[PDB]
Amino acid sequence: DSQKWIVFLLFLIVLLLLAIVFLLR
Amino acid sequence: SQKWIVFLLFLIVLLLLAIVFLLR
Amino acid sequence: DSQKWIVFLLFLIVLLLLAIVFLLRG
Amino acid sequence: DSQKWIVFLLFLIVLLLLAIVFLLR
Amino acid sequence: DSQKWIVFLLFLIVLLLLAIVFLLRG
Ligand SMILES: CCCCCCCCOCCOCCOCCOCCO
Ligand SMILES: CCCCCCCCOCCOCCOCCOCCO
Repeated sequence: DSQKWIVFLLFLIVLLLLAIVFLLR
Repeated sequence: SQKWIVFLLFLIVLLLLAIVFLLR
Repeated sequence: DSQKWIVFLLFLIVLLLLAIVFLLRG
Repeated sequence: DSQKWIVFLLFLIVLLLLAIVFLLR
Repeated sequence: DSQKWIVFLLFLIVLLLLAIVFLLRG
């Protein structure tokens, strides 16, 4: 399912943004 | 799936706004 | 439908990334 | 078509992220 | 299809964010 992969990639993007915020803070 | 995408995009917007505040 | 919501959120993301680019430049 | 606009916005996001990477590199 | 383009662009975004994290750590 393409939607499942889209959701998984968005979750990965959320994790990467969290890591970026932690690095900046 | 649409609700998941909307919720994750809202989280992304929140995190990007936090990054913008951190830069400034 | 949620498609308009997704489009609006992505537009907000584009604006935020533009702001990030502007802050990085100056 | 909303899918076309979603793809267009994602492409703009990719270009902006590439510009950010170039600025930070 | 449009779904394939969305998946490909999200994968590119993931790669770019990974590069950003690598730069921040480096
Ligand atoms: C849609 C934007 C294009 C995506 C960026 C890819 C190309 C980035 O390279 C641009 C080359 O221009 C040279 C930049 O000048 C040196 C960088 O520092 C100047 C900023 O103050
Ligand atoms: C759609 C693009 C997805 C691929 C991105 C993966 C990372 C490759 O992009 C690197 C961008 O950086 C540009 C060149 O790197 C900096 C070179 O100058 C630094 C010292 O010379």
